This record gives sequence, structure tokens and C-alpha cells, in this order.
Amino acid sequence: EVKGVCTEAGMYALRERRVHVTQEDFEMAVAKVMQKDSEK
Amino acid sequence: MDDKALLVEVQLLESKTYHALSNLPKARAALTSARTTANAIYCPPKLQATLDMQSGIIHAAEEKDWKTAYSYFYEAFEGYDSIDSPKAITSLKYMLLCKIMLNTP
Amino acid sequence: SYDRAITVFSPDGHLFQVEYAQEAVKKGSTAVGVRGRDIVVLGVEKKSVAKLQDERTVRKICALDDNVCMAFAGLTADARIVINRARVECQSHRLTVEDPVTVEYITRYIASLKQRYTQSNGRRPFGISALIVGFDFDGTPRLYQTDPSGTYHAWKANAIGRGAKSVREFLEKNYTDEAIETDDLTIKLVIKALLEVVQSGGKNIELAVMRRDQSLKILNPEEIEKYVAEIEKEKEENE
Amino acid sequence: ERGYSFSLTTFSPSGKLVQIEYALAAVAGGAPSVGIKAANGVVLATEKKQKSILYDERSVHKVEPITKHIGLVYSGMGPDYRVLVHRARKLAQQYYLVYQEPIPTAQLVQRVASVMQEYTQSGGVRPFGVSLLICGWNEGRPYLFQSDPSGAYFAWKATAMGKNYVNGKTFLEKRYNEDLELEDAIHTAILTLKESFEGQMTEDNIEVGICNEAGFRRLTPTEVKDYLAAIA
Amino acid sequence: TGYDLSASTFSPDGRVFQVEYAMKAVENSSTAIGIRCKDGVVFGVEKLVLSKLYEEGSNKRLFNVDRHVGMAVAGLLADARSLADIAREEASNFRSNFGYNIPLKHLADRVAMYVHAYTLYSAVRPFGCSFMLGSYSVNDGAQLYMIDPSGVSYGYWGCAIGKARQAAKTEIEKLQMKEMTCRDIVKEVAKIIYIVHDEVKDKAFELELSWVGELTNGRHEIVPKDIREEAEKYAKESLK
Amino acid sequence: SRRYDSRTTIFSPEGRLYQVEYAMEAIGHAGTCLGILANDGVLLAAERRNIHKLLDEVFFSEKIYKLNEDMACSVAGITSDANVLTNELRLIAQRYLLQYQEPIPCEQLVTALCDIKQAYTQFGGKRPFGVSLLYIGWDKHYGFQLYQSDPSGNYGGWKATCIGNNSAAAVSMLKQDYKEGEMTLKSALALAIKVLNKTMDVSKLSAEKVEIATLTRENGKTVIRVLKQKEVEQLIKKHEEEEAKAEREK
Amino acid sequence: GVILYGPPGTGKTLLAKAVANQTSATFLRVVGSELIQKYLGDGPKLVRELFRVAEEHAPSIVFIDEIDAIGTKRYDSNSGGEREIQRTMLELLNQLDGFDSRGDVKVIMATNRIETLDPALIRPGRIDRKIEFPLPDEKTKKRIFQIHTSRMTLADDVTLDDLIMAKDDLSGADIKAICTEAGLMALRERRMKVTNEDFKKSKENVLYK
Amino acid sequence: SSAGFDRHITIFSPEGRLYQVEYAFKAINQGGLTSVAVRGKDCAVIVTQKKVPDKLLDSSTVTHLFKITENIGCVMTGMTADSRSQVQRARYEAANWKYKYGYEIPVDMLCKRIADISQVYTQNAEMRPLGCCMILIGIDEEQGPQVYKCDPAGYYCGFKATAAGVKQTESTSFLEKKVKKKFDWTFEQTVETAITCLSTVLSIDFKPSEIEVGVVTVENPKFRILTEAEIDAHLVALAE
Ligand SMILES: Nc1ncnc2c1ncn2[C@@H]1O[C@H](COP(=O)(O)OP(=O)(O)OP(=O)(O)O)[C@@H](O)[C@H]1O
Ligand SMILES: [Mg+2]
Repeated sequence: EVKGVCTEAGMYALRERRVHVTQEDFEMAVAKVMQKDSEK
Repeated sequence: MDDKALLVEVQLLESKTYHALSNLPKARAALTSARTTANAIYCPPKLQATLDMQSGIIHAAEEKDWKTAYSYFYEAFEGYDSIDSPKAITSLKYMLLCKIMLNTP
Repeated sequence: SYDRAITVFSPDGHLFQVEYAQEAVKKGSTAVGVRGRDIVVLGVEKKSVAKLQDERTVRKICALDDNVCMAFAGLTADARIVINRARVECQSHRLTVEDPVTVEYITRYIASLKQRYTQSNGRRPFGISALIVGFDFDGTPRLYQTDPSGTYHAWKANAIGRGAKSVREFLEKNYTDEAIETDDLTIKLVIKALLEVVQSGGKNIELAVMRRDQSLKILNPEEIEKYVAEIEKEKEENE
Repeated sequence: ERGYSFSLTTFSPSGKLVQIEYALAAVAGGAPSVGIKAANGVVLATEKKQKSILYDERSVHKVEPITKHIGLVYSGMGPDYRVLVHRARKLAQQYYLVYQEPIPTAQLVQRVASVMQEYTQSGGVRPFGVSLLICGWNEGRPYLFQSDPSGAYFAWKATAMGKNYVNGKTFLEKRYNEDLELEDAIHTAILTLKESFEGQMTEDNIEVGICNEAGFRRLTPTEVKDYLAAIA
Repeated sequence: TGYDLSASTFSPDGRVFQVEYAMKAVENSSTAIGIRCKDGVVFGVEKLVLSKLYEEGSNKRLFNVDRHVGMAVAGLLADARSLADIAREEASNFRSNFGYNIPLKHLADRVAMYVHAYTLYSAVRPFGCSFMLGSYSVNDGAQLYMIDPSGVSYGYWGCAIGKARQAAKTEIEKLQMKEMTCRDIVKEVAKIIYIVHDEVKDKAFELELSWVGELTNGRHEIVPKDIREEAEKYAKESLK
Repeated sequence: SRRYDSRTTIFSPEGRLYQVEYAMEAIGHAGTCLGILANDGVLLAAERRNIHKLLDEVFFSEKIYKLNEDMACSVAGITSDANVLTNELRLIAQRYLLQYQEPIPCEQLVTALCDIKQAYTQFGGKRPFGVSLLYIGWDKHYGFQLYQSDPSGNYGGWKATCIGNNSAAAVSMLKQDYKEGEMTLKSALALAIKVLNKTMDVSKLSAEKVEIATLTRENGKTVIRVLKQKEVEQLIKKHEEEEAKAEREK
Repeated sequence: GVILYGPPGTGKTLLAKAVANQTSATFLRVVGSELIQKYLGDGPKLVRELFRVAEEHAPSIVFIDEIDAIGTKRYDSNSGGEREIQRTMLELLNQLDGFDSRGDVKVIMATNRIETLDPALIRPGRIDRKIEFPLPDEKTKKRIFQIHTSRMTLADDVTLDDLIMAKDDLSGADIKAICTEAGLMALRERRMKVTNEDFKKSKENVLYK
Repeated sequence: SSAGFDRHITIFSPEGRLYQVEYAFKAINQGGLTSVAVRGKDCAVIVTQKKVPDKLLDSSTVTHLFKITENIGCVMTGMTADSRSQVQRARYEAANWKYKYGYEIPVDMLCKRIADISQVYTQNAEMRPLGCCMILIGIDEEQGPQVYKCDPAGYYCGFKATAAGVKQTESTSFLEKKVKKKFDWTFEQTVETAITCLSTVLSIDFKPSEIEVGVVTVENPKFRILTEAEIDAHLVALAE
């Protein structure tokens, strides 16, 4: 899931059209990947 | 305690009161903390559009990317559609002020 | 009331549950017994000590009366309930006919208890064999054994348990008249016999002699160390 | 006639009693039910949906009293429940005809669970398919116990049985503490049954019984609508 | 398979085959018909002569349960007279306890529950017999009941059990039993069991008739010889 | 009816019998109990299994059952079968006391139960008990005693025995550290925390994960004391203090 | 015919290597697990062409290892269920005592679950000698430690007799498992000889887990 | 889904199911028969059909309505031999209530004693669990009328409208639309809404000889069976 987060953290920076990944994209990404940990 | 949904409200409410009392970077932080909290609730049925508005407020409070800030107020209005007429009619203001700010009259 | 025939005939005339029980005997520890003309000597081997247990609770030589000892092999759970039923019968004989129980009489009680129990409904047969050793009235030392089918059977020397064919084949080439000459000389037959079995180099053997007037007398592992020295010492010099 | 007189519950070669394992699967497919003790009394709550509008919901009851001060719910199959209720009704009476004292809640679970163990070993029977939750206030301190079809029992602070019980126990772990009142425990017991119910939770879809020092009682559907109001 | 060995197991579509297998043993017994007239019940049993060595009057398939109740059986004969013993014993305990002769709606109820009790367990088998009960009372009229091996009983104006069951009760409804007295019935009982069982399968057979009503004063007994010779005089007129 | 019977009583063609060996296979998993004695006193160290954060922790113990006024037992295996055996030999000791007006010797209480347990392995067409259990106690004939039962029905006296999930790992270490008749009831307590440090895969020895009860002889008391959870953890760290010194100095 | 049976790890496969050392005949080996196939009829076809190969060479030895595994384990790759295993065994039951002229082919079989397989295959005529292997005795265990520690630089710290009765019923396979793993603990510390505490932590690693 | 003898006797499947009971629910459907019970404001009506295929059979002995006690009647579905044995228990258990306790048994306490007996058959692995159903009606004081169903699993519940048999699911879909419009129910309306239930499900539009109606009312709490003349009174008033 570490690569599950870090690859998905680029999508947050891309969906708001940035060119640098910020430190609030990762903490936005952890709360989605660990949500599926809480799913089944 | 048990709840998770009401944490979204008080973080979003603090996001209202640092910007209204003129403190942008602390309002940036509390808005961000409500982003990473609302990413785990299964049903934000109406609170998403409430969060979609002030995602566009603070991002337009620095005037960096008007086009993406326009996209927040679009989704903030689509959530408000036909269920909340006081909050919907103010949502036309923030999308068309940004569109004039986009210089497409 | 569980009513079901457990022991039935085979299509060639065997009782399968009986001869399956004879293999439970064939992996219990070895028990050897000979008789002298004045003192009997029987002793189990393969004590298999783990040096953290009470040595008296693991015993397999018990007494039914003053005159009757008993050794066994097989599984120990079924053994100590056959013993406790035999202690009751040899005690109720004294309320009847006043003399103590002859050693032949108590084996007919055990074998007839063991037979009809391969005949009843809903009962697997016993999985033990026994050696009953006693010097009766008028001082006649003799011994018997008990097949799990229930055939009491007298002997001059015998051995049951794991590795019983090799020991019985050893005794037939070794049981002379002068081997039972002295009381300390008959014991040298048994300790030579159990050493020709599963190893038991003075640490796993437990003899128990009876001099036709005493009770059973277990020698501690000092004379067995003394006897195994001289039993090897005669073998040290002849070859 | 007569019986069978042989156990049809044997050990697997892996060392597991298979019929008891299968009986727990019938317990897990039952209606969900939660139970919480909080410092002055115990709240039992269950979830009762009729299959259609034709059923009379005020005819049968899940929550049952055993004596003045002991209540009992289940999560399993229906007709097996009514057997060991009537058995437990009688066991409280032979204790009372001897000692002239209401039975302690610990001693009742000693004797109900000893029935179910005796019933999973004897000849020609299959084990029960229910689990139980037993409450009561004996000598001030309240109690909450849970049995199983095997015959064991436990002492819970809060638990959940039935469907989604592994999600109920995680929900209670983030909500329950040591210091709650009885009416606070009611609001968090309806909040955990709302995790798995249907769309509408009315005054007749659930059934709640409570204990106090005043004794066990079962809530009428009037105030159950009051607790269901101002919920979630 | 495996669902049809015991009587304690349903099928995967929900029926017991041990009862249905035992019903199939009834259609190897020959034929027993019985119809009730206006004022009585007349039984009738056609009886196979297996060999010449047996005696005329052997192994009667037509019993006598109480003073007024009659029984005609079709099935496995050892099970038939076993049911005839408990039914004869049940009527004795009614009179010894309640003082009067047992009625038929109660008598066939007590026997059928005893038959039903052997279709529940693996320890016993179901009976292989179907039979009929008929009687007459002055306060009740005539009665006619029938019991299958499953334990189901009903009333009839006329019934038939044996090999050719449908081929026998085809001609029963041609009659008019609502108005006929039990004298013309005896000729008509024998006629409809002559048109059945062609002489290809059986060489020779035997008529056996029974008879109850107020003409018999309520008692059950066999017909006299002269009356059934009239019915056997009425035999060879069905060839036209 | 004979098609549905499972024949839990007959032998196997290889001589042994399958049904209790499956039960002695189930006694391998699900629990850990051990005992030790060399002097005045005897202890039972048991490892708790259900360590969930929502339980009341009542009934004075979990796997320790006081049988007589001067002996107790630790149990392992199927817990529902355990409760029936416990209140079965609990009144064997009382009907002895009713008959002789004297407390029961600890050995012939074990032989009385192990005849009941043996009978289910032998007739009746019945599932045996999947329960093995220890016995501590005192009597005037031999003093402090220690016994072990088996689901087959045979018992034995011991000095140190475990029936845990890694019992064979524990017994191999018990006969590497011992002394016959000199391990007093502080070195035995120190040796008990060392053994279940090893056989428990859950490390660091949480003080709520174990149970320890001692049986010491006071003049007319024979005090059976389940020691509380305030003196366990000081005995835990006492093992932890010396092991850092013994490793670093070697 | 010759069959070899006993507890697992007592040296059944080990003795067949010694026969393959000594003999001059061609030696054929097949595991019993790989007799079962995935297509219908492909199983008995493989047995017919196994004894085809064995006869068409020489005097030869056919070694079939773990033949209980044809019956114990069920695999979902096999389309036919147990009634395709059976048709495979009927073909093998032919090839041992068919009516065809057999020739010079010896058959060696090995298993550890001897009570499971078909007694029609173990009758005299197809298999004559039945050889049991026991667990190693405590004076033969000492022989095995002498063998597997022959060419290793054994330091004189150790005493082999403490290692013998460590487990009461340790097989011959357990001894080699201790002796190899104790050597692996030496190479973690670049040593050349094996000390006593190597064997102390060896049996903790091998046996007790 | 299956392991062991779980298809054959009453033990658990690996899925937690048990098949011998749910094989027995569809032994009810082999009768080819359907009964409907409707509770009113001051009455309770059972209606069921009867299928008489022969003219030789007595039409007065095929009643599925049974009088349990003087104030409690019942209808039986499922197979006939097991249904009539279960009525024999209910007549017996009601008489022991009056002898032990000195007053008339309530109808729910009677249905509890029947379901407890039926529970034992699916509890021991020896008996066959009686594939027939059970519907009771009766008047209870301070409760009005009330209807109860008992199935062979041991389950029971009080209903407001009830169907049982082959066309059970189509009839309950009819009645739940009828009851949720919340019309008030007189005596004649409950009789009309119970005949028109199975007259539209089965689509027969029958004459008064195929059905039979039992009823109880709080002005005459006797369980009474309607005459064919007065069934015809309700039937011609149904066609306006
Ligand atoms: N008696 C023995 N003498 C020497 N080596 C032995 C002995 N027994 C076992 N071994 C060692 O154990 C290893 C495995 O033995 P082997 O596989 O032949 O036993 P097995 O019974 O055939 O095993 P399996 O039952 O799994 O087929 C061999 O490599 C051998 O070195
Ligand atoms: Mg091998």
C-alpha cells in the first residue's frame, strides 16, 4: 500500500493541475487508502 | 469519541472563522484537515457541497488558479441544486465573479 | 443403553477386534518373568524415565494380595481397572472359603472377566496382557499369563510386550535347570534377558523378586548396578 | 419408542468438533442484537423485522424475563430459543424452593450452559443453534453474560451477536467506556443497531429491555419511539 | 439415491418413498370391493385358487372384527390379520370402558392412527395392507370406510382395492346404490367381479361374499349358500 | 439406524484407537498451563487466551478451580467439557468427607475421576472428553503433590509439566533448569516467568496475559492464593532486569 | 514384488538410492502423485507406456514412490473424480500380474500410509515381500550421528549422547536436519568448527516450532 | 453445501442450514390445496376449498375444518395422515388445560404447546417432522379475535390475514394490498374479502359445493361451520 499511496498522491496534484506533489496530498491520500482497509 | 461526521463540521466551521477574521494560512490548515477527515465518511450527502464551496473560497483567496477554483464552486452548486435555495442562489455569485475574473464575459 | 455388536466374526473365522487388540499389546513395554524353585523373579523393562516425575506413580508391578503379584503390558488405562476388580474378588474369597486365594483361581477370574467382555453389546475388548505370579499354599511357585481373548496359560518363563519374540527365543536357548540353582543366579537370567531386548542399560530396568514368604521387594538401582557389573564381567572373560 | 444412544458429534482428525462449528454459522446468520452494561443497569436490544405487514408484531417477544430481575435475548433460530427459555424458567424455581432467595445471575448461567454442554454430547441429538445474552442486577452490581452452543460462557462489558457482529464490536470499542448512565447506554445501543438495520427504524422494528436496581423490565413501544426520536 | 431407505427421511422434493413402496404391494393382491346399499353394506372378494391342493374355505381375506363391524383386506396377509387383531382388541376396550358398541367414525379413527404411527420411525416399516370397514346401526345407518397404508381414511358409497382398482370402480358408479336394498345388490356385487380378471391370467377363482344390515339384524355374517348360488347363476349372463 | 452410527469405541487395524488421539491432538492447541514444586508450596502458571479489551475479569480466576479446601486444579482444552468435570470431582471430595470425616488424599481423587473419564473411551458409544488438566494439593501422607491427567484416562505424578501449545518446547527447557528439592517458592516463581516468556509467542509478557496461583501450607489453613495483578509485573521486570545484565556480561 | 513401508523419514527413499548405486540394470523412477492427470483416460494411458518403456530396454527396475498419494489427495485438476483414480489403479493392477508374458522387470514400491491403499494390489503374486521400517533405536541413532558428522571438523565440546534422547522418537531425517543446520550457524560467524551451543540452538530451530 | 448425512437426518449443513425441515415445507404443497384465514374487527373467518373427484365418495367426510374445543376451530393443510394426527394432540392438550387449571385455554397458549411438540421432531435425529401445517382461530377476552399459524419447524406467530398451501405467495400478495388501504371490516366484508382472495388467485368463480367456511364472532363465540344454503347467500351477494 506504500506504492498504493505514493502513486495515488500524484493524482491529487494532477486533478488540481499542479506540477509538484505537496505534503498535503499524501495525508489526503492516506485517508482514502486506509478507508478501503476499513472496507471488508 | 465514537463520531467522525461531526469532526468535519467543526473543522469546516473553524475554516470559516480564520478567514473571516483575516488569517489565511491557518485557515488553509484547518480546511486541509477537513479534507483529510471527509475522505473517510461514506455519506457526506450535503456536507460535500458545503466543503466544496470553501475549497474554492480559500483557493481563490490567494488568486492562483481561477480555473480550478471555478470548478469547486460548480460542484458546490450542483450539490445545492433543488435542495437548498438560500445556499444555491449565492453559489451563482462565486462562479460568475470568477468567470468575469476569468475574463470571459 | 448402547446395544451394538462390536466383536463379530470375519468371513474366514477371525475376530478382528480381538486381534486388533493384540497389536495394542505388541507395542507396550516389555515385561519378563521366570520362576525359581524357591523365589520367583519378574521384572519389567523400559521404564523410560524423564527425571522430572514421581517414580512410584509409574509402577506396573502391583499386588493383588500378599502372595499374588501382577505385571502387565498394553495400554495402562484399561489395566488398572482390571486390577481393581481383581482386588475385590480376591478379597471376597476370604469372606467365603477361609484360605487365601490360590494363584490359579485369580487368573480364572481375570480371563473369564476378559472373555465375556468380548461377547457383550457395545464394548470393545481389553487391550492388555498380564503376568500373574504367586507362590500359593504348600509353597509351589508358579506363574500364568492372560491373552486379551481370555486364555489363561501357565509357563516356566515368559515375556510379553514390544520385543517379545526375541526374548522368548532367547530364553529357550538359556533356561537350564542350573540357571535356577541359586536365588541370586535366577536374577542373573532375567537381567541377561532384558539386556538382550530394548537396551535398558541399568537405567530402565526394574526387577521385583519374591522369596515365597515375604511380599514383593523392589531392589533400588544399586544392586542392579551391582548385578549388571557381574553379568557383564562373566561375559568379559569368557569371550 | 426409544432413542439412538450414540453421539453424532465426533472429533475431526484435525481436532475440531465439526457440528459445533456448523452451529455457530447458524448463530451468525441470525438477527443482530447488542447488549451494554453501564454502571447502574444493563441494556439489551434486538432487531425485529416482520416479513410483511400482515404479521402482528405485538404477539411474540424476543426480550424475555426469567424472574423479577433477569432478562434474556438471543441471536439464532426461533424454536430452539423457546426450549431453553422454559428450561431456564424452571431452574430459577428449584433454586428458589430450596434457598428462598432469587437466583444470582452468575448461578443461572452455570446451569443454562450446563444444559447445552450435556445436550451436545448425549446420543442422537444435534446441538442448539442460539447464543444468549443474560442481564441482571444482583447485589447492586449489574452483570452481562453470553453463552454459545458449545456450552461456554463469558462476562462482557458490551458485545454484539448476529449479522455484522464483527462490525458491531469494533463500533462498541470506539464508543463504550466505563462511565455511562442507563439512558446514555440506550442511545448508544440504538446507534449500533442502526449500523445494520433497514431504512426505517420505527417503534416496532426494535425491542429493548433494561435492568435497574428496581428489577428487569421491558420497554413499551411508546417510550421506544421517544428513544428512537432524537437519535443518530 | 439413499433417500428411500428409511421411513424417517424426506425426499429432496418432499415425499416418503417407503410409504409409496408399501402402497405398491397392494396392487399385487387380487381384488376386494365393497358397496353399501340403502340399508346395509355388502362386501365382495374374488379369491384366487392357486393350486388344487388348498381347501375351499382356506385363508379368508374377509374378517369379522366386532359383532356388527366387518373387514375385507387386500395386501400382505400376515400384516392384514395383524391389523385385524388390534382392531378387534380396540373394540373390546370401548365396550368395557364406555358400555356400548363402538361407532365407526371412532373405530376407523383409532385404527388409522395406529397405522400412521409406523410411518414415522426408522425402527419399524409401514404396513403393506389396505382394507375396508363396514357396518350397520339402527341409530346411525350403514357406514363404509377404507384405510390405505399411509393412514388416510374416508367414507364411501362404494370402494375397491386390489389389482384392477380403476377397472372395478368404473362399473360401481353405473349402479344406483342409494335406493337398492341389500338383496339385488348381492347379484350386482358378483357381476362386476366377473367382468374383471380375464381367464388368461387366472385359471379359476372363488367368490366370497359378506353381508350386514338390519336384514341380518345388525350382526355381521357371511351370505347363505343359496343366495350366492343365485349370483353364480347370474354369472354367465355377462357374455351377451 | 446402524448406518448413521460412527463407532467411536472400536479399535483401528493398526492396534491403536483414533478417537482419543484426535482429542489429544486438540489438547495440543488452545491453552498453556504449567506447574512446578520443589519445597514448601506449589504453583500453577496459566496463560490467558481471550485478551480482548471488553471483559469484566471476574469469578476470581479463569482456568484455576478450587476443588477441595486444600487442593485446586488447572484445566486445558474444551472449556464446556471442563465445567462438567470440575463439578464432578468437586463432590467426589465431599462424599469422601461425608463418609470418613477426613479430607481426601490428593492422589486417590485423581484416580476416581480418571476412572470416569476412562469409561467413555471404552463403552457407551460416546464422545470422550477433550480435557487434560493438572492437580496441585497437599495431604498428610506425602505433602505437596503434582499430577497430570490425560483424555485417555491415565495419570502420573510429576515435578514440572506443561500442556501448552509449545509444551514440548517447555519441557525440554524445564529439564535444563531445575534442582531436586532446593527450588524454593521464589526461584520457582522466577523460573515460571522465564518459561512462559519463551513458549508465549506474544512478547514482552503483559501482566494481564497470565495467571499465577500458589498453594502454601499454613498450619491449619493450606492457603490457596491467586496472586493479584499488582505483583505480577514487578516479577515480570525482575526477569527483565537480570536478562539485560546476563546478556551484556557475556 | 517388494514394498517398503514405515513412518515418514526413516529411510525408505534412501535405500532405493543404494540400489540405484549398485545395480547394472536400467533404473526407472516415478512418484505416485504424478500418475494422476487432467484428461479422461490419460491416466491409464501413462501406465501402459511406462511398462512399455521398462520392458523394451533390459533387465530393469521400476521404482514407484509415494503410491498412497494416488488415493488420499483429491485434486480439482482431475476431471474424473474418485472413479477415474480407480480406473487408473485397475490398469496398474493389470501391469503387475497381467496374463501377458512379463519379462525381467522388478518393481519396488514405497509408502507410509500402508492401510489406505487397495489390498488387491498387495496380494502375493503382485507383491511378494513386505518390508517394515521401524523408528531408529537409541544405539542405532548413535550410528547415524557418526555418519552425518563424519567429514565435518567437529570440535570436542559436544557430547553426542545428550543429543540422542532429546526427542524420544526422532527419525533419521531429524538427525541430518540438525547436523546441516548446525553447520549453517557456524557460517554466520565465519567459523570452521561446530561448538556445543550450535547444537543447542539447532534443535530449538529444527524440532520445536 | 453438504457434508455427511446432513441431507438425510436433522443435523447441520456446513452453511448452517438443515435440509430435512425445508424439505418438509414443500410436503405441504403436495396436497394441491390452499386455505385462507382473515381476522376482522369482531370476527374471524376461515375459508378453504375441497376437491371431491368421485361420485362414489361421501362428500361429508372430506372436511379439513376441525373443532378443537368448543370455542376453537382449526383448518389443516399438508398431507392428510399427519394432519389428522396433529388434531388429536390439540384436542388432548386442551382438555388437560381445563383439568389442571380450571378455565378455557387461550388460543396462543395452545399454539405454543403444539409448536413445542413439533420442535422435538426436528431436534432428535430419529423421527420424521410431520409435514403439515396448522391454522387456528378463536375469541379471547380483552383481545378480540386472533389467528395463529404453526408450521412443522416449530415456529408460530399471530397474523391479521393468513394463507397456506400451494398458492400461498400469490394470496399474501393479494391480502397485503387489501389490508394496507385500511378499510374497516364488518362481518360480511371479511367473508367477502376472504372468498374473493382465492377466487381471484385460483380464478374459479365457483358454486357453493367446493368450499367450506368456519367462523367465530363476538356475539356467538362457538366455532360453527356454515351451511351450503347460507354460503350461497354470501355467494350471490358477491356478484353485484
Ligand atoms: N537409517 C538411516 N540411516 C542413514 N540416514 C538416514 C536414515 N534415515 C533417514 N536418513 C536420512 O534422512 C533423509 C531422508 O530419508 P528418506 O527420505 O529416505 O526417508 P523416507 O521414509 O523415504 O521419507 P518419506 O517417508 O518422506 O518418503 C535421507 O537423506 C537420509 O540421509
Ligand atoms: Mg522418502
